[PDB]
Amino acid sequence: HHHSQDPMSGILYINIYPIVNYPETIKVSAIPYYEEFLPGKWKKRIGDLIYLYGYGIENEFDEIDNSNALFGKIFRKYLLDILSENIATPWQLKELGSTLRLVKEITENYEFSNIIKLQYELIINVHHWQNTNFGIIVDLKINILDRENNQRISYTKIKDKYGESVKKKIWVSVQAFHRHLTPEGKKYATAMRDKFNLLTGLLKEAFGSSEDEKTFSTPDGEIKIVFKPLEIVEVS
Amino acid sequence: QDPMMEYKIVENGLTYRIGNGASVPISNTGELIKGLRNYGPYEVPSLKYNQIALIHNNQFSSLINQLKSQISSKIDEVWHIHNINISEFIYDSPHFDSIKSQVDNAIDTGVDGIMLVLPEYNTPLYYKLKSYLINSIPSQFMRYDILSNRNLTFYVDNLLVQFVSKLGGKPWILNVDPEKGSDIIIGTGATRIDNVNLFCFAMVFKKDGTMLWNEISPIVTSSEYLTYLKSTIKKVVYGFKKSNPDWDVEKLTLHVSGKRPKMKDGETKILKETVEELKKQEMVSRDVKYAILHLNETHPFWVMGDPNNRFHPYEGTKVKLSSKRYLLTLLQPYLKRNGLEMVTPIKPLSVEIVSDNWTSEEYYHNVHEILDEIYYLSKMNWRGFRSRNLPVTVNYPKLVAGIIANVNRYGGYPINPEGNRSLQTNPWFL
DNA sequence: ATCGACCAGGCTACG
DNA sequence: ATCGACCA
Ligand SMILES: [Mg+2]
Repeated sequence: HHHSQDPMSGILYINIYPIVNYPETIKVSAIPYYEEFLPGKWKKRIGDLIYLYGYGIENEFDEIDNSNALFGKIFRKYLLDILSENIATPWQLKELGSTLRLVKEITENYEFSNIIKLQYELIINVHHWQNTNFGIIVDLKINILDRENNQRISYTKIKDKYGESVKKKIWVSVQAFHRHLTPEGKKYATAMRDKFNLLTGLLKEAFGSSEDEKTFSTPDGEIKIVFKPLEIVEVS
Repeated sequence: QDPMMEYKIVENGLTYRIGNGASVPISNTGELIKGLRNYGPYEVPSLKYNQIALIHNNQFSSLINQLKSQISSKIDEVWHIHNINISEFIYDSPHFDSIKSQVDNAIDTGVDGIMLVLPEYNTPLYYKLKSYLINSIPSQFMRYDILSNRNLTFYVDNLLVQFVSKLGGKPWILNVDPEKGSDIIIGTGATRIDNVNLFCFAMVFKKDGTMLWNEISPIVTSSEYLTYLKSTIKKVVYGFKKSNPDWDVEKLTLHVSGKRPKMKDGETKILKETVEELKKQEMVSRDVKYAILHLNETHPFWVMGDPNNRFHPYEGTKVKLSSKRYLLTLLQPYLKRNGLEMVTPIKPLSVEIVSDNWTSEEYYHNVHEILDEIYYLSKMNWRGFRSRNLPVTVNYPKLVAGIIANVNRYGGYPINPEGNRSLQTNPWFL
């Protein structure tokens, strides 16, 4: 496998979580593009070739390494496909393509939680730097849903349907659950640090990891994700 | 050189130039207001009539007298605009026809600008009135219902920054080394206003932050994007060049922004064609060195910094995401008198270099010169005293887009921009 | 926009 | 519209 050593006081942190171990060679097998093709797991269109990988491999295949430029093009999608088979409850898959999206209903108490539904949404991409360095970029959105409808409701229509008072408190609650503001709607001293702890916490829960690292399984080999934000150093 | 997923900080010391040869530090509103009131703005606007019209529906209102009071004193004491009188025009009813009558009545008396008060938050009425005034006279709008529970002292002195700029004045400019940076920076691109329609913009800036010329395309569909993007950019350079014939542009930078059709390869093609055509036409130097950058405030990245800086990175931090993409920290928690402020988490700006005609030896040196310049331009904002988490080359087009999209959505007057010189050289969008 | 802003000294506001 | 932010 590939081991990423020290991937990257005056230290900065970014919402990129490194895959320090991954298979240095993967099985890939290409077929000509056809216009009826529709995107899905274990295949990726590149130009007029359709590359199959992972569980899409069956009999006839080539083996390509991290030195080939094709490795990063495929491993960026093949990574997300693997992570999509490793979602832990109560998180559910919402969308999978070039981006992986997971959702959970927020069950912590908040006023007006009998009419307005709230759901963390982890937005997961893959970052590819150096030539052999990969990591998952995770962002966090919060979706506001009318519980009657399970359907998205904007800040405008909540005031219309339920009153301005309701909307105000729902906004403050979303900012509190984002850790952008206090539950009392006030700016505080550790907002950015608490936001990063929330990302790291929701990410470790979404993929059923109790610990700093966790290993996932691919047909080519095992990947290992370190659930600590990447460090950025000042240049020498 | 330039190691990746490391960070370098812009060398600090950037200052404003406020007039009487005086320089105040950035990120210090108290020093700037003290300096303005001792030395004036960088350029007091020269006015025709020395007369400002205030239009409202509140006859003999005390708050209107306090407002007119704060305006009159601060326009003289902070901005050094002397001997200004404020004539009041009362409109009988809060509808467009009634208000337009008083507007037109104010134009006929001879005024340099119109300060209009409206009762509530009426988006269609506001934009129908704003689009009308934009085509006629510098204007500044206010809401009566909100200035009731505001401290009118902060409300007015912040409000006057953009109004002085609309009258042609120059509150402050950046102090920049003349040996570094671009001769002009062109903020260009397009913004979707509907699901199907959009408009192109291009805005020419000096490296000191001042806007020299600006054009917008007519509202078109995405199939016409690249054509009007090229035409819009060429017309802004035409206007820039005819108003600056003595300026040989030898280094040029394009700041491309806006939610626009996803045609990156085609867009780069057309943009490089435009520079080559401008070279042929002698609008820029025949050997101009240029670069095309993509600036996006929307992206999934967050950067956490020093616990002594609200866990935020410092101003001017340049994180290298990959070989040609960077994250720039434009804004940070700022020292006030009794300590550091509390902030909601601040997102950096994504910067991607898409094209250049530099040699390999000067590449990394030039990249960090225009990255520094992007941070510098994020300190130019005449919309108020508080800083904007955007470079001016992206902030001002966004302000233009907000007016264009809403006027088109709610039925206001067409801007007719190419014909009017004032609209091309004044920040009517503030 | 859900909220409050900016000077040195010191009428702790205003400038 | 005081301004300052901010999914796609
Ligand atoms: Mg304005």
